[PDB]
Amino acid sequence: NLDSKGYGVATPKGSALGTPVNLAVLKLSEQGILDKLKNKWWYDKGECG
Amino acid sequence: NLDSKGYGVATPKGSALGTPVNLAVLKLSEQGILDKLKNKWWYDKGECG
Amino acid sequence: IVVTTILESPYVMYKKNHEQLEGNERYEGYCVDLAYEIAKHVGIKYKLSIVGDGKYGARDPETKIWNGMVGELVYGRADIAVAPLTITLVREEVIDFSKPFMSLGISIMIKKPQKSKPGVFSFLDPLAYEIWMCIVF
Amino acid sequence: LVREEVIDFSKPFMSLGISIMIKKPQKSKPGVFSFLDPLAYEIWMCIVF
Amino acid sequence: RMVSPIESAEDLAKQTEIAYGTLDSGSTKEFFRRSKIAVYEKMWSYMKS
Amino acid sequence: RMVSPIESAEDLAKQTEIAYGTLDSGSTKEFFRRSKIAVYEKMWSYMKS
Repeated sequence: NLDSKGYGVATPKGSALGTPVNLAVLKLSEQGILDKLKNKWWYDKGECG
Repeated sequence: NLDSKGYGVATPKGSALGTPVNLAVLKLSEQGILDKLKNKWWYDKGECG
Repeated sequence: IVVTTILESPYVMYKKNHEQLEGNERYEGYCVDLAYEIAKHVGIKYKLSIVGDGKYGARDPETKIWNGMVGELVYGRADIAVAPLTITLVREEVIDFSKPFMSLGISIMIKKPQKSKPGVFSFLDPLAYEIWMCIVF
Repeated sequence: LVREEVIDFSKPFMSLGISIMIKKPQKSKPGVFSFLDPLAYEIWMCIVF
Repeated sequence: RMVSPIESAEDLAKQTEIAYGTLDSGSTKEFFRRSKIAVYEKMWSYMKS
Repeated sequence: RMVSPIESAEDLAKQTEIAYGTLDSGSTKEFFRRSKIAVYEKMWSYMKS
């Protein structure tokens, strides 16, 4: 990659769901769920093999 | 890579420097300063050719 | 809880029979699953929404009005946006972003290399040109 | 996740992951008389005999 | 001399030039639907799609 | 064995036979326009002209 960017889960400023959503994302990242979803939706359903 | 992680600038909870530091890091990222520093300290000073 | 999103494969997709389906059952994709998991972890009831104008979000230089998902979040029309919304300084100044659930960057796409039609003098290819020259010498 | 519960992290200023390091494969420099390699030394000697 | 025929479910899952399927509304279909193994999950995704 | 002619951005910059581009208006174009790195500066020079 020529640069580094990231996708986030946006929330309105000051909302109470900000911290819970951030921690949920971190949990899913550490549990390998995000990698599992990536593999499922990019390669398991890929038509090239 | 077998997983995806990131390095971040830490701060005490509730500190006044949190948002300024976050915005500063984002601005550096968008200006290419972080990539410039990494290239400087990894490859410009690289003993290998 | 309203979960604004943008229809963009594989993040959000319409099921083969979405006409007969209603509610969250209509959609599928990476971000549908991500929203499901996030709701499970946070323990909330959520409804998926597709932003009307189908834009990630930007500030109008004239009216200074945010559009897209960022506009929905800014003006209280949505509670959360589970979508491939890049973390940027301008957006981060008006909303809160979680840590990157996906890391990406600029990359190069090229057509897959394919066997090329043999050259006219490809019969000389087994040996290097220097070998042929030295053979003549 | 454990750290994020006690301190505030800015956005990642550098992404990384788990990767594999291996000794770089030594470049192959053919010997001057490597054209004899297909047959064993004893074969050449017995051919001369 | 290097040709190797299909010899497992992994070979079927990896390739794409040979289609595969199973009796509709049977025990095998349920097995593939409920499976949590990576190769069987991939096979289920392929057959469903 | 099939070898791709390109394996990095430096290879794109050096060569001239293979053209390259981006969207007419997007984040990639702005990144290249604002890039102060030599390689990406040269790539932007090529693309704009």
